[PDB]
Amino acid sequence: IKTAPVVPPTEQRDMVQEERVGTPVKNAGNANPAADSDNATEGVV
Amino acid sequence: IKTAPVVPPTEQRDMVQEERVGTPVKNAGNANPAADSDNATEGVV
Amino acid sequence: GRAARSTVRMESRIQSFGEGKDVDNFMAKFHNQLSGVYERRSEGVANFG
Amino acid sequence: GRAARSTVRMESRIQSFGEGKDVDNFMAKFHNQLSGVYERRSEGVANFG
Amino acid sequence: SMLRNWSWVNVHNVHSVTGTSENVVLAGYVGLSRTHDYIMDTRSTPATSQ
Repeated sequence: IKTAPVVPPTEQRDMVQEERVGTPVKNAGNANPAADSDNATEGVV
Repeated sequence: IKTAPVVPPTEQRDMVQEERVGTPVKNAGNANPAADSDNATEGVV
Repeated sequence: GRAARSTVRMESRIQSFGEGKDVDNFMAKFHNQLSGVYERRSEGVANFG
Repeated sequence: GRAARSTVRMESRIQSFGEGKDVDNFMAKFHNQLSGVYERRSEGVANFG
Repeated sequence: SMLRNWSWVNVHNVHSVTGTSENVVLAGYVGLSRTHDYIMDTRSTPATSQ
């Protein structure tokens, strides 16, 4: 048995951190966001 | 997950502070406190 | 390397985390533990802590 | 500025807040955190703390 | 060039755009509340997104 001094549970707080490597684009779920333009065969106002 | 040392909840106290920029006048809710005098056409003793 | 045309860079960027912490308590833990290595109560140890 | 007739002043006035506090505990937090900047256990840091 | 900018006028015909004067003595920002909140990590940054 080894009794060791630890940090009291009430003087620390677990905080969830979300780590990201880059900011997702506007049309993140779209494989081809350029197909709204390539399929505008009548024009756009 | 990031465990960080925080301040224990029992060793600090939230205290409400009321910040004012100036002391309100005696007749604060009165737009014209001078109409009690301007309408004393008989006099005041 | 005449047709490479591709570049790679790395951002060592940081944020600020948590609210209601105590920085003096961690700073005490940091500069007390690394005392046989870097002198405590130093300007550099206080900054990094 | 010949017809201004208007003046503006600002009062940097303070109060005393709270009861039952501990000033030595905050003063420890203040002068420990700003230790890589201003030297702790100084007369100025103790006053402002 | 200063007579041409009506510096000759009766200064009693110049009216403030409110028609009133003013003597302001307001209790102002000292900064003790904000520095206190920074050390306690309660509200470290007070500038809002707006």
